[PDB]
Amino acid sequence: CDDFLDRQVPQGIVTGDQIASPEYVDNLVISAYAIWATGDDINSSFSLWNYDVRSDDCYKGGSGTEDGGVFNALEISKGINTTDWNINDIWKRLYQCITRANTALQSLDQMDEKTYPLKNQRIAEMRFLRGHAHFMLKQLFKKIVIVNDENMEPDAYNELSNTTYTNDEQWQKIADDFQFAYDNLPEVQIEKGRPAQAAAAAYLAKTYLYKAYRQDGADNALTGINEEDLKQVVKYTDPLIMAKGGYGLETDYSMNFLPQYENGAESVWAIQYSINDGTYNGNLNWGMGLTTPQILGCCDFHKPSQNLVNAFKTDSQGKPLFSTYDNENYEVATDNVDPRLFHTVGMPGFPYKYNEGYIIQKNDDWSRSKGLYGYYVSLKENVDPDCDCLKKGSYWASSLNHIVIRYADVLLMRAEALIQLNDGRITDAISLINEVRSRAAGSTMLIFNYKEDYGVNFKVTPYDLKAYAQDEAMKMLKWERRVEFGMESSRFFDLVRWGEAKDVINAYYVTEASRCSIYKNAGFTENKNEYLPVPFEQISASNGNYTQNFGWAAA
Amino acid sequence: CDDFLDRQVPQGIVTGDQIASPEYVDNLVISAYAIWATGDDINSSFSLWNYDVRSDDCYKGGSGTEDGGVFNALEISKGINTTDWNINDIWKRLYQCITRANTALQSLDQMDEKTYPLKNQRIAEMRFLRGHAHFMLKQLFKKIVIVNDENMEPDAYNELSNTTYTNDEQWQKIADDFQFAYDNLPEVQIEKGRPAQAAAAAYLAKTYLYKAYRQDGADNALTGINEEDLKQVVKYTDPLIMAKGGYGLETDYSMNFLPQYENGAESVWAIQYSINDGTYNGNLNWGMGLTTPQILGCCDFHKPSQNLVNAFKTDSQGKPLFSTYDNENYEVATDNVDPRLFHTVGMPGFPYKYNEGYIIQKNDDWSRSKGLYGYYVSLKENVDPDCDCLKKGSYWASSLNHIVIRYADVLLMRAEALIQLNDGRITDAISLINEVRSRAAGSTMLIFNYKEDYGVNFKVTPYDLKAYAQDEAMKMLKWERRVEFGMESSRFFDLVRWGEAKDVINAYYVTEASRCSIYKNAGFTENKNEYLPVPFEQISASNGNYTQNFGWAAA
Amino acid sequence: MYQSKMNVLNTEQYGRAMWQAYVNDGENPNGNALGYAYNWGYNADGNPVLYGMTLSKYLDSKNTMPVADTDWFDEITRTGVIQQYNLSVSNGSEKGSSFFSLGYYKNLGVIKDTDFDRFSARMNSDYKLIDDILTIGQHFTLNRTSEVQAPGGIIETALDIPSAIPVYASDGSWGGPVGGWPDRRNPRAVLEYNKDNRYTYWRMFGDAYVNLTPFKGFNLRSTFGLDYANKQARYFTYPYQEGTQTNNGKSAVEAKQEHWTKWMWNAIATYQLEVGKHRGDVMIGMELNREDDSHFSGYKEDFSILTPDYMWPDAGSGTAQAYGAGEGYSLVSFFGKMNYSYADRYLLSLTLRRDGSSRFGKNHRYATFPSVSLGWRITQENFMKELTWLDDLKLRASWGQTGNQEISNLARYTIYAPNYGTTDSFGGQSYGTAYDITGSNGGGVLPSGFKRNQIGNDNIKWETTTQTNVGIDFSLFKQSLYGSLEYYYKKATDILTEMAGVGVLGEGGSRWINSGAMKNQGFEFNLGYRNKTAFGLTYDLNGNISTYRNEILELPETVAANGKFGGNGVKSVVGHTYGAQVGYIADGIFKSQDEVDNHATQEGAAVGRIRYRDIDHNGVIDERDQNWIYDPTPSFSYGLNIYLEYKNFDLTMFWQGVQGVDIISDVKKKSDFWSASNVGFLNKGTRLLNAWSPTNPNSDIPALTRSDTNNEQRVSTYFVENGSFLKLRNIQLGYTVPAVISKKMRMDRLRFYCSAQNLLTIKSKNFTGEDPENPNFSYPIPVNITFGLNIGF
Amino acid sequence: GKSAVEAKQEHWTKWMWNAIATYQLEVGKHRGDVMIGMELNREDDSHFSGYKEDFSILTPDYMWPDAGSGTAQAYGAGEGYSLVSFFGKMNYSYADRYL
Repeated sequence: CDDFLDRQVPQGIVTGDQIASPEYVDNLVISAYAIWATGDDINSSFSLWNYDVRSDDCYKGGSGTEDGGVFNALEISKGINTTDWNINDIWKRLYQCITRANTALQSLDQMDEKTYPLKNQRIAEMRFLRGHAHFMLKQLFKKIVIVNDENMEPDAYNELSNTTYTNDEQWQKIADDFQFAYDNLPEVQIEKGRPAQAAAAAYLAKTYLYKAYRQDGADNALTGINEEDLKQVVKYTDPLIMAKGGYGLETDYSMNFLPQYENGAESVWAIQYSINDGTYNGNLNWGMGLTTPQILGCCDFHKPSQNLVNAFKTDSQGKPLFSTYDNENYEVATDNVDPRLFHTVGMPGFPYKYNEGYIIQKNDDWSRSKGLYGYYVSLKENVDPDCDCLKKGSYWASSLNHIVIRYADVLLMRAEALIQLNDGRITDAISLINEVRSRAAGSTMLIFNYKEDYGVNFKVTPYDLKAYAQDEAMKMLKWERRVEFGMESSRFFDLVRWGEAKDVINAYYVTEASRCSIYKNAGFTENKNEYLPVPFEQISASNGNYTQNFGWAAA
Repeated sequence: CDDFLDRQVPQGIVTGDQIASPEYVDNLVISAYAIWATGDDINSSFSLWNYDVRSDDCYKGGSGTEDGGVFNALEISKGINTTDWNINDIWKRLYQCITRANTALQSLDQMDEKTYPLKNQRIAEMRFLRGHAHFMLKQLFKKIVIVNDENMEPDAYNELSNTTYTNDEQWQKIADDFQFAYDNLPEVQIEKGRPAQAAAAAYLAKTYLYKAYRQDGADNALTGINEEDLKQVVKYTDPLIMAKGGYGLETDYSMNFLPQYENGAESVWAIQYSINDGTYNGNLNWGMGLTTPQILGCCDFHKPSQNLVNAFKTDSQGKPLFSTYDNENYEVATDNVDPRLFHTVGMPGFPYKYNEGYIIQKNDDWSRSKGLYGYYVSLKENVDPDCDCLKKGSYWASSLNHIVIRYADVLLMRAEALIQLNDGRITDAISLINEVRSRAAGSTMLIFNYKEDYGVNFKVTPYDLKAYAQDEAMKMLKWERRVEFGMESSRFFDLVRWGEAKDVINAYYVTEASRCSIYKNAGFTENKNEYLPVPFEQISASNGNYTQNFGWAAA
Repeated sequence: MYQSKMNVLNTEQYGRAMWQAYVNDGENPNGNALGYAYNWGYNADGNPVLYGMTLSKYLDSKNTMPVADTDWFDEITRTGVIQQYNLSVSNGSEKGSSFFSLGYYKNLGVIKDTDFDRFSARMNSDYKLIDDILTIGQHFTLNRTSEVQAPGGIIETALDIPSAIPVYASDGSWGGPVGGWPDRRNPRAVLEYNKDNRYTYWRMFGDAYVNLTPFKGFNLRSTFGLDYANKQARYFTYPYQEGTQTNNGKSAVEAKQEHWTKWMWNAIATYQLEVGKHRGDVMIGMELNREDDSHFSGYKEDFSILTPDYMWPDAGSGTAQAYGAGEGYSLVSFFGKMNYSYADRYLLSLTLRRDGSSRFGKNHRYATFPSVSLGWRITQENFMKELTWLDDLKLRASWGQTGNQEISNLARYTIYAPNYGTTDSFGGQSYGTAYDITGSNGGGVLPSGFKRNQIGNDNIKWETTTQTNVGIDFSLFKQSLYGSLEYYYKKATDILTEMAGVGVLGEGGSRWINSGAMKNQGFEFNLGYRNKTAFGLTYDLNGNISTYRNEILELPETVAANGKFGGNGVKSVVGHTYGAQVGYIADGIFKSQDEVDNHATQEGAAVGRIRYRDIDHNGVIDERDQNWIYDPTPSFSYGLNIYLEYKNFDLTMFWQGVQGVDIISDVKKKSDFWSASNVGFLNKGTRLLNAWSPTNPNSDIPALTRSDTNNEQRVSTYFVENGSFLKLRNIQLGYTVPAVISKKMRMDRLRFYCSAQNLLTIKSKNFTGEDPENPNFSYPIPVNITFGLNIGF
Repeated sequence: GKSAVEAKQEHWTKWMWNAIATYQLEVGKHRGDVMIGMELNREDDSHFSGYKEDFSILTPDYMWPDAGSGTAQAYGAGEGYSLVSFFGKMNYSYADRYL
């Protein structure tokens, strides 16, 4: 009657009241990191590459326009439905990462500091993670829900809204998370996966850099550029803060994307993928599992565009061909070129990940599209086929870390805010562009003999330090961000920060139709396509508490 | 009636006719290495330390004289029975290693070289292993069976004898094995566990060095020193051969016995113990599982003697106190001392494996004997208690490699043969002793502040290069071998090479009785105790085909 | 025998469809990077026309994969074989009874390398001691079954792999795609690689009971039931390599074990009494149940010999994993039941239980369920006895409730699991807690932790289903016309729902809640006629028919938006049938540029594409234009059994129909389009050879395109069809040798017979697939044809 | 601080099959049995086990392989044999006094 129905109890789990015990507090912290490795899949990598196919840097790739049809819709800006499964998917996944952060914070809040002296550095770590996801949701969706009450009951999540806060103070609620982390993280993390104080500053800056190009109106256009926000990007990219953590540019560009050189001086914060580690096939980067070329049988996604290819072209003095670069294809024999092209784009006739034994060709053997998506391969996330770091599970994936903040980003972000604050520190932003541009011009180890073996003419020079106008200076930083961060899935994100998406991508659609047939019917609708729609099921469950983005119909 | 009794067949094994297939040839090679890690146990380590308790370097240690009573019998030279279980045990185990070598050689012999181009380097590797075991059996037992017909049928093993060959040509049959290896091994082994050509030369030399102090009579005394054999030790320790392999003395002595510095320039050939490697608890050095001090609960074997301690004492100019060293204990405050003492012997008041947090004391906590076996700990094979390399299975064991040939051995062995061939190359043997002696005098990293913290006076100098007499030169090499190879289980082996065992050990028995009560009734019987008796069961099964060593009764 | 087989393009047909798809879109059909080359031109009117077609001999440049015209479904199917044997024997004495049977089944399914079998023994017996007042009895059956099951998705793979791909590659390896050919695995090779994944399943089922009758009408009884099964299997992972379809070189084995141990115990007390006219039963009693489950498995990688003889865990040289966990629950139950019958013409019945479950907290453990039914044997009332043509007629009505606690054993709790991440995923998202916090890249155990699987709920209670029922039995024309009607209203309240979490709640935010309600009302009718005839024919018909409506009444807010039980997560299923679905309304095909420009704005709309209806009339075809387009509820279903006996022969037919059902066809995606699929160049249904074009203007099938510009993959009325059917479930013919002949071989009954199951299928002309009862990818429903016999002594 | 669990399973499955033919006869004083027959035997054994190290809660309720955070091992193997047998036996008894 009574003892009988109580005997059997849950097997192999921790229950909700137990989970808050201090003996489990560090298990929750680790688990909140883990989901950044274990929570994305081939269509939702926390790289956000599947969505940078909107950019002028690359095409979605694959078998054909139906191979992930919802991402083709994204790539050409047509036939996106708010009901689309990917849009719902990425929204859901990112809020799942948020859960693990908040659960750890919920139990960390109750810990006593006198008997757990790292209480606030652990707490900082989690709020860093929480900011990471909110940041990416903010990039993806504009109008997001701020989920930062780790003590909030399950039921209270139903009365949340993606409009509790205005757009700016939505950005600020992210900035608050990374600020606390700066105030509380230690300068150096002996366990390299944990963000150091400089990483918190870097992300803090990035958050104010995106916050400063303001959209305080009802649509998505720029409503003026705020300089209170910009002067923060300066404060939190201060070289003195970065040197306290020992960060800086690797002496050769390719090191950021090479397994032997993980956690180098440029890797400010990275997702620590791993191999031989107790898991079924490894904590590999499954999220890039689609982007290996056909040499491994599958799947030929994330292929760079001819546009990006031609962007590494340089004039006779080693500067970008600002106006003419896309009017004739890159021809190896007679064009000057930026060394970064051969660290970004594997091209026919050239070695795949610096391996003379795997030469790429316009073949069945490298590209899957019979030419539809071209014949280029994305180099940054792939690895040498012979590497220990490379295993096939359900897909081919490596243990190459995904770097969220390269220190080149910090220099170029500092450059940006200085150029935007026309205040005499422009020759200091040019100073920073030359840092990246000159490092890159000499990044020819591992491709040192390409002049004699293939004929390439490496030619990249820094800019003269003159008193540049603000408009010409922006063009020069923009161009450096094009070549520095190609195929790293923040190109389209950069364009919507600048309010230039329609102009640059709709233009890209006409210039690139000639080379990739899919852009035939492509059309970007401004004040609509700058952000994914909030997912239909999400709005519909909200009971009108969620509000859809501008440009989309009352569904 | 017939199909019925054939259906079920062996599960989970390879049968004898299958084992010879080429697809398994490299499995047999690896397996022949493996037994050197997996074939010894706590009383039979292929270190042969359990048997160097006979030496003046150390005591057996443990709970008491019964804790391995047969090794106490060995330590005091009294009450050894030919029926003793250890003597049979080590004989059996070493011939087991020989099996794996011969089985691999049996199938390697049948391989075609045009379609397996490493055929003779693999074959060389195995004959190296076979020589390794025969060498150690020869050291242990004098009158051994030569088992080097890899095509010999099982039944033919019954008609073998430990007197098929005279003593010298027994030594030569070992030398033949290491010679072929020299002729055939590659200069460099990218897989470090495989012997390189220099290692084959080193062991070849060691074999002729032991062969040259001849015992061609019926007992064990020296019958004259052969110089045809010595001029080989010279040929195969030629510096030019060792430099082709990149070997040499580590710039600090302690590196040979430290986990972070495995496979260094001095490690000419080592047993590659490993951790985290798929096995139950690891391929650890279980053979030294008894010799960890009481700080790990067990078992306090292999404790160095006060004799060896006092041997690192040095006169006011940094040279050994040849005549006076054992007439008063080493006193830290007022005695000059050799830095090698603090890499060999952990002593009360001093750090255990260079760790100020583990200070050794005359305690329950360090020694197990209530003082019977003293209070010193063997440093060379133990490791820092905090080390990743340290795990407890049934005993505490590490993954620290056991080095069979340190390159110091090669220099000191070359020194020896030069001094024995009085032929003008003596100032070259002194040149070699100064190499080891000066390296050692400067090996004070990791103990650099022992003058200020404990008061030790490091003082070691090289010998002046004069025209030394042969007799004084031998004394100087002998002394260098005392301090260089302490507790490495070839001290007693050195004494029987020199024919000096009775004189030096029987003397040690009277000098050391004062400090270790067990030597009270100890007595070494010359022309008897220089080698373990061949095991009784082995002789008795042989049908009088085996012959017992001299000095032992007709049993 | 495989019957309803799907019609799928062949190599020649594949190349014709492809040329059409290319030229429709106005691209050069010679640019297919497969082996096809086309001689084509223009007709007088200017539309494209195909003249001749050439295919290369190999699919790769290096000639490792020849070109085939493979019929992949014929290649993975076979003629199945069934066997069945059963013996049974029985003995009955004044003091007890005894039964013993042995049985065997064996069935080689029509999909190659799938089979099933069963061995069975049963022994029952009982003993009457003292004055037949102490009684002991036992029922027990023992069974060993074993099976190899069809892999997940072989029908879709067989539908998907093109004819051009050969079964065997030149070297004699399994054939596979190369070059430009799609991402599809060799379906014959899949089945063969899976042929040794056999499980062996031992189940023991039975009870023992004691019964005491201390005086007239009083009985006590106690029954202990035992239900225990265990299942072992090795699942093998062989390395594969079918063209570009590769597995690297992975080999592994997993030895899995499971145990389910359930037992039951009850005691029963019942009184009877017959007072002249009153009749009455009372019964009170108590019942205990307990299930305890366990399962575990060892996983090992890398084997030198690739056979089930070698592939044991001890013999792997690679990485290992270990799995397993337990769970269980118990139930306590107190009940009484009361029957009363007055004059054998008015009947009353009463049930009352109080039911506890370990799956709830003590604050909600038990719940109390009463039940009430009434009877009215009309005909025995004297005023009905002026009706010789109506033997009995009995009206009955009932109200009553039943608890439901069929939920996760852990439903109450907040669940954190260590989940280091040892387990196969797909595309990542293992959600493991291990992480290389150090940055070493691994090689050794990583630190790990815990992740929330589920939020608890302190106050889960019993779900209650409440039924009201009324019906009438009848018997006319002295027992020759008989049957019964049934009407019921059936409502489940406080429904126990695994309720998703709000998005921002994140990882494992789900909880079981009593939140939800759902009705089912309907009619049920049985009617049978039986009579002999005056030439030798006995005929016995008994048929049946029924219908119901189902309506979800309330639902948690997050499950309504979820779509878990309905409208695709765009509309809430509250107020519609369980499983109803929302979609776009397909309104034919744009047949003229005219008809696109006059339609609402429709992204991707052109001549030949699907016109989707502008439901909100806003002049734009967008996500708002969807409506309730699918209901899985038949208007009615029915069954009918014809039986004849003439001159020692016997004939049986059983027909079954379902009328008025919507199916959703996903084969139609593969049959009516060249690009309604994620991946280009898959095999296609044979229907699209009829696709609309200028050439061929009389068609419903959209014009062949190479890109789903119009997103005709969207859920729409295009995929709903009429899945109504009538099937001859069975027909059997039998001869039984006359008694006088068999009785002399000492056989009370000898009979041979001959039968066929699922021999025939009537369906709607508007259904476009094969089996309306299995319209997509489930294991096909074969036609069996059987011979057999009956011998009895 | 070692904690581990090993879940072990074993199966022994033996079966036997024979057929027997026997004749009897009683002739006044002679008695006699004859019997010939045939027998088949088969045993098939299997055993396997999963081993896991490192548990946070140290009770048999927690210590299942799924819940260990350390190293794992897997064990097991099979074996078997069969026998065939042909036999006859003959009994004779004269006058119930010589056998």
